[PDB]
Amino acid sequence: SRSESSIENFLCRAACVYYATYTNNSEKGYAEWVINTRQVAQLRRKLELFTYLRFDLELTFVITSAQQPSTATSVDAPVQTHQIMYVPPGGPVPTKVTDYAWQTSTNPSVFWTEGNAPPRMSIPFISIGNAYSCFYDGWTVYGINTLNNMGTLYMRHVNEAGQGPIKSTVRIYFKPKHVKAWVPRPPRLCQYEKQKNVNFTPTGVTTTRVGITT
Amino acid sequence: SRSESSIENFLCRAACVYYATYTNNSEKGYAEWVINTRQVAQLRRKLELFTYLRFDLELTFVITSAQQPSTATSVDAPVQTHQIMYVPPGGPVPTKVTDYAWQTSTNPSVFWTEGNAPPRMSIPFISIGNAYSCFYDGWTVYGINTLNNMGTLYMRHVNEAGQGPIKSTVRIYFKPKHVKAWVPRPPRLCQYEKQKNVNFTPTGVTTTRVGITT
Amino acid sequence: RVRSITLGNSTITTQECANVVVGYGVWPEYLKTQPDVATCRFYTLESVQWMKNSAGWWWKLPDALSQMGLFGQNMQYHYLGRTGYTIHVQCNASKFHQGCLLVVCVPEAEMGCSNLNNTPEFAELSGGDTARMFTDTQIGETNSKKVQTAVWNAGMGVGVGNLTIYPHQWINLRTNNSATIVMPYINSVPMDNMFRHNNLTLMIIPFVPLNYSEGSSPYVPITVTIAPMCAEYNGLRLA
Amino acid sequence: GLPVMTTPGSTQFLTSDDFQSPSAMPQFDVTPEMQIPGRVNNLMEIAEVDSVVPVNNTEANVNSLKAYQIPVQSNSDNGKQVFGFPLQPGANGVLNRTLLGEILNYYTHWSGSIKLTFMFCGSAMATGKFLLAYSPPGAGVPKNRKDAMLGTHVIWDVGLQSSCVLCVPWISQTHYRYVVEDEYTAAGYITCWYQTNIVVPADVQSSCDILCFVSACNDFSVRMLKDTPFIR
Amino acid sequence: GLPVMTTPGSTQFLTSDDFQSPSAMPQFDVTPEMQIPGRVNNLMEIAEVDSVVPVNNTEANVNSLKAYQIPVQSNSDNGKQVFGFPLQPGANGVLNRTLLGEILNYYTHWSGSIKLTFMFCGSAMATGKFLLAYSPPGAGVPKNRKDAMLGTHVIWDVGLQSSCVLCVPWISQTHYRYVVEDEYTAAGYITCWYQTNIVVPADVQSSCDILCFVSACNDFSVRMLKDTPFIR
Amino acid sequence: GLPVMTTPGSTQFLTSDDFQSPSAMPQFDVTPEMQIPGRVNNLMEIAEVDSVVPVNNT
Repeated sequence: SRSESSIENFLCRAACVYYATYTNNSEKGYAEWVINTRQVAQLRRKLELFTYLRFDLELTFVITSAQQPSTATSVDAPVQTHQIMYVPPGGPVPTKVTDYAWQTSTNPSVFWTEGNAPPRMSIPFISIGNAYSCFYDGWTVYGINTLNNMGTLYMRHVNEAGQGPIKSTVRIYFKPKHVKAWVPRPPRLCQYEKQKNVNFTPTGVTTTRVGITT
Repeated sequence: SRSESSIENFLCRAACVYYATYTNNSEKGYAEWVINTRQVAQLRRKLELFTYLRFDLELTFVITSAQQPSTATSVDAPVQTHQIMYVPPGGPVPTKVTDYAWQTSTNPSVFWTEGNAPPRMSIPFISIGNAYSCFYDGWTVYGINTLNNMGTLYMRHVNEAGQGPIKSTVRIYFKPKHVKAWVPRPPRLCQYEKQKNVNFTPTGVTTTRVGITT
Repeated sequence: RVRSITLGNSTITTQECANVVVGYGVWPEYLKTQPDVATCRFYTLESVQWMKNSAGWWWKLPDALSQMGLFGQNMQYHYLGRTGYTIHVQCNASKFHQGCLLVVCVPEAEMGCSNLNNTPEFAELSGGDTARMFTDTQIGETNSKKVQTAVWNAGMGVGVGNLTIYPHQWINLRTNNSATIVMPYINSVPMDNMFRHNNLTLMIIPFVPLNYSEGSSPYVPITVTIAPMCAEYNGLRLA
Repeated sequence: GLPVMTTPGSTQFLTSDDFQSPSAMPQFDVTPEMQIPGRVNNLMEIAEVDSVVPVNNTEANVNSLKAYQIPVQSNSDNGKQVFGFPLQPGANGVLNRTLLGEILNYYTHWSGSIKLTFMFCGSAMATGKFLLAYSPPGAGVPKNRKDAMLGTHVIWDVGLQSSCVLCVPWISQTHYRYVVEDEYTAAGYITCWYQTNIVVPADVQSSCDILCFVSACNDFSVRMLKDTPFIR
Repeated sequence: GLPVMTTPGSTQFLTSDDFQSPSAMPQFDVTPEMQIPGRVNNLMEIAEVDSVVPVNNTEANVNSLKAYQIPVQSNSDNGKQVFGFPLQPGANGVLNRTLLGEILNYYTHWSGSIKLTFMFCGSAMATGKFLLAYSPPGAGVPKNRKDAMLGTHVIWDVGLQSSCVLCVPWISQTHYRYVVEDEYTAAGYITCWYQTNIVVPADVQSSCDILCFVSACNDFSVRMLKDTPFIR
Repeated sequence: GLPVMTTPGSTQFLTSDDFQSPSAMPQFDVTPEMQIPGRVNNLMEIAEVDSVVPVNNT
């Protein structure tokens, strides 16, 4: 049979889409990522085999920390707790580590402390339209389709800075769930040039041999 | 009865097949092991009692770390997280700690942090053939049978290096599950000489006594 | 009593009450693409001469019949195929001759090389219709691509006395002189390329050396007759 | 509490795991699903769609529509080869970037048969005969019209039919699935020969073109999803 | 959540544990299993296969086929011992590396009976009688044909039969299973004696050879799998 | 996964606990039990046996 070629088995795979770092002594030590499927070329190409898609989101966060240089005679930092806030489309957005947006009750947030299983949250299909669009032949800027907004993710240290700086890096894992696809399209042939548009530089149809006959 | 002499009770035992170390400040600090049953002579001999075998794989990883010398006044490294990636046959393979292969979505990976129960993953029978072959009287090089490829395992530190190096060692535990065997063969008598071939140096049939009569 | 068996345009005679050893209790059968029935003929290879100093002989199966009629023709024609075998081994000896033979068919008889770092070449691994002989001495390591043919290891690094695990028949000259082994198709894949993989290896090893008194024939011929069973190959047409 | 024991792998994150996860937005209520035309349930539906094969790779042609055009013209001597390519859907070059090839290059193992369609795009007054020959794996490519005819072949009369459809057979090492990529392995070829010259009336162009289409015909299947090699 | 309590040994890795594990490749779909001849369900099927016993250890013979050959010839005086070895399947040396011995050396405890088969490989015109004697554990080995005959024995006439089969009895300290390896313990012996000389006609060789075969006969069983001592 | 909560005393080792434990030797198969005379089910059977009293300590 061909169970492995179904849409669910083709797209329901976790993948690292974003990677960022943030320290705890900068006022700007927070990581942000607008949720978009165009960040990774491999995932973008697989999703762009279709025109309209409908799926849920499963996010897994792999957070690790590293001790930064200090002058303290002795450093004995306790276990670190991290906050991962999901801002739904239209929600308030932070600009500093100390900002009201971090305390918005309608911005769901996960508080996770190091040493445990990585945190995981799921976001459903949150578009006012009936499906996401990977291609839009029109204007809102050509081919934007603001109906594809999926929200933003923010990450920061919860603990106050101790006697030494701590730098943390977060790996976001992205997995579409219960995917439905419509209107097949030809696979992308030219290399992706910009994340925002479909612009391309003309390339050959395929690789070339010496002559039509063997 | 003889329940303990069945194929399942004979082969379904965990065993340490591979052992390696990797540090977190080398660019090359990653451990690799091509999955093969010829690494350990005791397991090789037990599997070579038969010609064709079919089994699942259960892998358990015992990872431990040790602090390396440093000059930092104070070292306060947080808990360490490790990545264990399984590369299916034909999948991309890393050459550095920072490599795209580590982020391939089709290469299943386990993220595990120290202090918890050891990580465990299971791989099924992944051969295009109907069974693995412990012996092949033919050419693809004599007696290779590339249909026995079982994939590769890779291991690396996820955390960035802190104020002191950390050296980790990984012990891979190998356990065939739901084993089926065919075509019994004579037990290996000569000592194994090479891991890749069946080459041997002629030895005596058995130990010797003084005379045929007591 | 003598029983005459005719296959195609060839016929041989066997003792009516000869015992046949079925390989693993399974008779050769068809894959549950293209079969061939003109191949179903006895192929009598050249007889070998069992002597006092004989160490043994072996033949790789697909290869032994690579230069025999349509079977070889089918081997070069089709890319893939599968077949069983029926092997007859017969010795012509008098009641004044003594000796014991082991007649065993080994599936996937991968053989080692005299040089530990290399592998044996095709010539040394198989002689086609010609037989390959074991050696009662140990092949030196200097030699680069020859098979380690010491009999007591059977070229596989195992105890030769343990070869009875594989379908076999003993030929004790004082009791019997013929052996019949029926070997089914045994492989990890339903079909395979016959030119790059020898599924079976027939071995004849004298455990008790041939002995006779002066005046008797100083040799005992051994005749091997192989009849492919249920052979079938891949199709060559469109759909 | 109830006594429990944590087994190995309890707090691990396996990227292929399938576990229930908490919803970040419970009580959201999603937009109901509408009926959009063209629902896709399997990539093999895409694999079974005919697509134009760039037979004429000819690097001066890969940056044009001439890559798909197979030239045919009236030649003085007969029996020349029109074209020929190995039947490797996923590695060669002619079938690599077609709809079938793109799907195949997302997997490591594949099975099934290849449907090849040839369309004659000359004038309605042109007549001629073509010999389309299939060489099974292992057998070499034909060197002459006679050798092609002695093997598996179809005589194609453009004067009677504008299209010919061939379904090349699976034929694999009893493996059911075989590797999408390959290494110096028996490939199997398709080739075309001039059985006759192209006969044309006055005021009709003798030089014509042929289009080739490929698609999966029989029970096609894939296994072991992987990364496509065409992205950077 | 539901109240739970973790018992001792919750996060431990016991190498003999039997727990469900996550699959690294879910949705892979494995190649269906085919019917391969020669399926093995128990090692004891291998243990019950007859194999040739190297009775003639005789270090000048262990590197040849003479290790399996028991010499027999016409001797002037009668009543000599042909051969003899202790019945220790797994420790002695003659039964150590046989098919039965190899399986036994993978376990610490074993039970059952030993089937010994002797085949005369002389000429069809040779005649003679052999006394095959079994000494139970504790009892010493016979020193004469008379002492062997007074015990458990079988008179073997090669002129009438070419093979003789003996099934030595279990007989253990009401232990059901006994150690594969042993320490200066009652062993039990099998021995062979010339009842008569080998009678031969003219132009027939008097010197012959005997082959010995061993296998498990009655309800054989093993226990407590271990590492084989034959690997480095 | 299924939501759970660990109560106090979850990872403790109480020497009088009665919990299922993993077997180090699964698939061993033990020697069957035989009928040995003189089976004891309670120490009070020993307590009810007459014994000689050392009255003359001295």
